[PDB]
Amino acid sequence: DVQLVESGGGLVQPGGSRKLSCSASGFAFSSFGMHWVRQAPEKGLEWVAYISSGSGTIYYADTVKGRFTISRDDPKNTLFLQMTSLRSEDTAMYYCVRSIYYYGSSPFDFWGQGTTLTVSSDIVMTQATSSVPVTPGESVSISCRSSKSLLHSNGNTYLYWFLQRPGQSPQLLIYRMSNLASGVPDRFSGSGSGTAFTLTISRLEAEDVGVYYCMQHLEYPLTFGAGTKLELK
Amino acid sequence: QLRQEAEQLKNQIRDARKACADATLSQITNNIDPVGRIQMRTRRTLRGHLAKIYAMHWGTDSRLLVSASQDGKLIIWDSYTTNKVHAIPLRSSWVMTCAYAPSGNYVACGGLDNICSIYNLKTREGNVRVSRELAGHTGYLSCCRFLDDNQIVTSSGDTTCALWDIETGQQTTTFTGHTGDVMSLSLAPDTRLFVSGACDASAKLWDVREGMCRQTFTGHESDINAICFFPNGNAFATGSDDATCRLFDLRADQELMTYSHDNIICGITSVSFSKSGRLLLAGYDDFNCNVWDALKADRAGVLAGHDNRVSCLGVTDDGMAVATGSWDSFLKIWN
Amino acid sequence: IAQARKLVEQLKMEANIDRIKVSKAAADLMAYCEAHAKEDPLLTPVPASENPFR
Amino acid sequence: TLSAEERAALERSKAIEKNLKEDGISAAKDVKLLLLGAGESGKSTIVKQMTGIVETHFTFKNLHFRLFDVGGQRSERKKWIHCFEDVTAIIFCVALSGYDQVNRMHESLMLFDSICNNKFFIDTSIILFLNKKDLFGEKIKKSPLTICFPEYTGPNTYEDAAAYIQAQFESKNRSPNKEIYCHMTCATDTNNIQVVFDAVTDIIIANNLRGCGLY
Amino acid sequence: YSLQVTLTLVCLAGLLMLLTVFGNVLVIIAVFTSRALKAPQNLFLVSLASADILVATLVIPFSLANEVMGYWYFGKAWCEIYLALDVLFCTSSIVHLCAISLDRYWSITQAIEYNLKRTPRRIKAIIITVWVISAVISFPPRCEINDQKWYVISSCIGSFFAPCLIMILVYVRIYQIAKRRTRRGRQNREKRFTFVLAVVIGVFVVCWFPFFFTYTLTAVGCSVPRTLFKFFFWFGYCNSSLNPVIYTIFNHDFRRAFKKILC
Ligand SMILES: Brc1c(NC2=NCCN2)ccc2nccnc12
Repeated sequence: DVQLVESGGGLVQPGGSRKLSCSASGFAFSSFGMHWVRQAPEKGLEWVAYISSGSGTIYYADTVKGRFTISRDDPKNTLFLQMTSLRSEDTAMYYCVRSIYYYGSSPFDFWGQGTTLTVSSDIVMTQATSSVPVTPGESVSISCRSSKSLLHSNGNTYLYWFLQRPGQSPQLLIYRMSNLASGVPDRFSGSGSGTAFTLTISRLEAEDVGVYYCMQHLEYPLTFGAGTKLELK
Repeated sequence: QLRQEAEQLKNQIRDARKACADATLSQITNNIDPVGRIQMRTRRTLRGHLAKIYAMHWGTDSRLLVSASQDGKLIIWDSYTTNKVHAIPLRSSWVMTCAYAPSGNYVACGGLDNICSIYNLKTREGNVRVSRELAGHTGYLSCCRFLDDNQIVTSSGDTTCALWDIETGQQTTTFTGHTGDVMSLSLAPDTRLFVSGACDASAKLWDVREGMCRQTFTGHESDINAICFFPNGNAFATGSDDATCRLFDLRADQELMTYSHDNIICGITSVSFSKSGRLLLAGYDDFNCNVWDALKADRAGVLAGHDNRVSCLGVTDDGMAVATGSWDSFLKIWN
Repeated sequence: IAQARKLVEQLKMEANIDRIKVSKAAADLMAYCEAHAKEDPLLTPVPASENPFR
Repeated sequence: TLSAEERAALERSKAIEKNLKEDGISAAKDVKLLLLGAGESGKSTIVKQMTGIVETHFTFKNLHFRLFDVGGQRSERKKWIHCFEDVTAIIFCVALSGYDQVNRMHESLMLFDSICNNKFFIDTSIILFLNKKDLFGEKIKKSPLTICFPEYTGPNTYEDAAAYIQAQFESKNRSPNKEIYCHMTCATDTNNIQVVFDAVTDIIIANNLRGCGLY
Repeated sequence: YSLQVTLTLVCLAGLLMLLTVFGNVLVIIAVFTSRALKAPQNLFLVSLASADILVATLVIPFSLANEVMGYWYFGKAWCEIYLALDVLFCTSSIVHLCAISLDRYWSITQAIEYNLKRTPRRIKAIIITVWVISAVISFPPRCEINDQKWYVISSCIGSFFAPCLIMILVYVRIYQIAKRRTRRGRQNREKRFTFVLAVVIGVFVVCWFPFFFTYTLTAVGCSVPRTLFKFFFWFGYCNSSLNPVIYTIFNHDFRRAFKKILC
């Protein structure tokens, strides 16, 4: 069904150039906005680029600007990212994510399997600490912090939560810090103030162990929090 | 014989109804204060369609609404911001009704093609798709209402109404008493009884489980074009091309009050109540919809526009606003 | 024949209804309307604030 | 101003608006015709010449036609007749021969009058078809005249009676600036498309002339 | 110099101002607010009304300021653009009227093929074509209008004479076709339309022809001007006030919109 596959990466000497592509199948690709998200080899997640539904609006990150470009060909159902003058730190893990924006939507719902690459102000998102010891079948809470209040004049507090079990791609859990994604156990529950946010987990099980992230969507650029992982003491 | 037995039955039932009522309802409720003059103002104008629009319906969130027009398209509006959420192209352009599911996951439309289509809003592919094509009727569809996520009631030109099972796709009940083309229906807030008006100039209440007519109301000189329940599910009002509006009581089986004026000579295309039931609204063929006090029976207010012709109107669940449509391809939100 | 028998059988069912008094029915309607007259905004205009349609 | 999510939503709404308007423009080019016969009239013959409403669409001389025939609808036409209020022209067919079957001419004439005088739908010209010529020809050379119309006061055959009943149909037309185009069909011709095309182009010219117009 | 009726002239000019602007803005409001008027040909009316608004609002006051005391008060700035912009506005009005007539003609004959090519894209193409041809006409090169004999003849002819001839031809053809198709009622209209066709081709000539006749007169041949030149100049301005009325009054559709807006 819905699935995104991507492979354009490989070992490239510094200063080189490369193109990345992810193929979209099983959904109306022409009606979605797409993002590129990069993950460093150790940890961390950071936004890279974004192209609108009709390719009428494009945004880039700071280090991205001037060297990378993003393009789509809706009849061909493919996303393109072009590398030029790649630096040393650009070596990381990549993903392409679909997203559609209308009233009551669920953006960043589905992520690809990723492809790796090897070579050779803004809102601040805060998470601490990076590890909390837990056991199956008992509660746990994770908190994330921001700089500016996320509550817009509409009443929508733009905070998102993601979980990445080891050895696989991340997936969406909570959108707008109050809703629940589709195909997700109901034990998860998100809440928070205008600047401070938390979670609740009830009847924690071995399937839920991994690392969690908080992301804000109030204004470009998109910023991620740090990673907090759970253990099985 | 035995046709005379039926008229005798009518005679004793009519005399019993006459005996069981005295008010009048001519001097009662004069104590309570008239609500005075009500002013309404256009707040938004949704101007997407390109032809006559024939029906509209609110969502339960009281923010989203759907409209159906003869150009063969369905539009989901964001009434707060006048944004279009979805545009749905219809298979058959001759649509005459639409309905919004209470869960917000489904929408239904039908019309002059005798079949009722169900559309799925929440898909994995990010587009709307057909789920079923309910095709049992013979005459044109006239109205649809969702009982729940998987049960829908319909009325058609077969002088009959039907109850369906969406997943199965088979008519699980039928109602066959009107002896005349039926035009509209509405569901009680109890969600177990409903009423339907027909071109036979009579209205009949049904039992969803029993499948049999219980009470028949009459005394209305011409066709019936619109019905809506009282908020508490204890009464209902009817429109007509008779230029007269009337309401009935289920437990009294009589007319209570009539809403007519000498200047108005034209049909009525839709009715609706306020959240408290104090204000009754109704659309007319004379290009504007009047507002009637529930029980004092006066034209308390009126609404400017449209060019022509007020064909459908509805009131949100919270009662915050009201919306109207017309043959000039415009929708107006009044508050 | 069968249609007439069906019609008379249907009219057999109208004898069971009670009915109630029209005066007290209207009293019930007006009582409910008075009870719920507070909340509907179209009857009692609301401030320019908290109005989704500014 | 408004946030990024609302910006994206507004972009989507604008895209929907543009697509919808383009589709409407593309749709407005074609011409729509209502087919409205009565009983055993040769409307089926016309269609074959080319459960609810049946839409037949075709192209003739780079012009796209959409023909609707509401035959299966057994409900009251007073309801739902207003749907085809913005239509170019209606196609009406009778016969000629049969008028002793009950009569047939009287029923067709009253239906024609009823649809020719309507509250709306009043300024739409009508194409009239008189099909089955040969049967009406034989019915007079064998069983004249009668006529079911009394006081006919005319000869026996043939254009006399034909023009008489025709003029009877062009009667009962209250309005000016609206025409009735008529024709005789033998149920075996192959140019009825041409006469339909000519009537349609005449209506188009009349409408164009209509605005300044300057009727 | 008057010192006694200058009040009368300025009041007349102001009345003309209000009449023109009111009529044209009414046209714009009616065309955009009414669904029934959403037809591709009404963009011609929109652009013509816009040109009328522009000329009325800004060209006329400077003309009134001139010769009310007899001296162009401002310096060289800005005569060399005031004159050119006046010419541009008036020529644009004339060519808009000519294009409207040509569109009618192509609509009333060869109805199908053109019916086919009536997309709003082509209408905008023709509108910008009219504006650019007006611009290229007016681009080359005490403030008084041009006198270069060679230039004056070419502009006046290519700005007035050809459009007038096209109007005459197409409207005569119309009249011929309408009369041919005429044969209660029908004879009653025949008298009805001819009047409303004679109005369209009449007002246009009785206003622009006199000035254009005398302007090219005394420019190449015998030169006998008079004081009536001011009257002709004024008439050429003034007709644009009635210009929308002529093209919109014969449309209930238009008229209905006007009635709704008025009441
Ligand atoms: Br229009 C125009 C001018 N101004 C003007 N005429 C009447 C009223 N005001 C002046 C020079 C022109 N030369 C060629 C074509 N049109 C011209």
